[PDB]
Amino acid sequence: GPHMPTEVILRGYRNAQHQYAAINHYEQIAGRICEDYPREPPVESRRYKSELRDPAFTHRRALTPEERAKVNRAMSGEHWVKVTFESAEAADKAVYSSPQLIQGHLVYAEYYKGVPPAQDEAIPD
Repeated sequence: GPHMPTEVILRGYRNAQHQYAAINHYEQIAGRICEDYPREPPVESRRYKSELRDPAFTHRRALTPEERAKVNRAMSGEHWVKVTFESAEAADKAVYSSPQLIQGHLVYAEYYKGVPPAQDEAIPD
């Protein structure tokens, strides 16, 4: 069925330096995450961050209007991040798979319900 971008909270990782691992792992197991967050550890620099979208400056995937609207609703804390899966099916896989063990922490995936998590906290396994 037609892809409808679907927002999910990923939460419980050790600290903000572990956000990349939550995103990489859940993207790999569930499907594309539309945000341009890092998927590599911040142990050393890898890539320049740019918010340009002009194709004279980037040939990275152009977001659809529906994807862009949700990606622009950026939300995160120290131990959580809101992501936009490209489809409802991907979001459902993430939620079914939750929690996942990521660098010694249980990282939960929950549908976004209009509010941030009440607690911004790590969940050591």
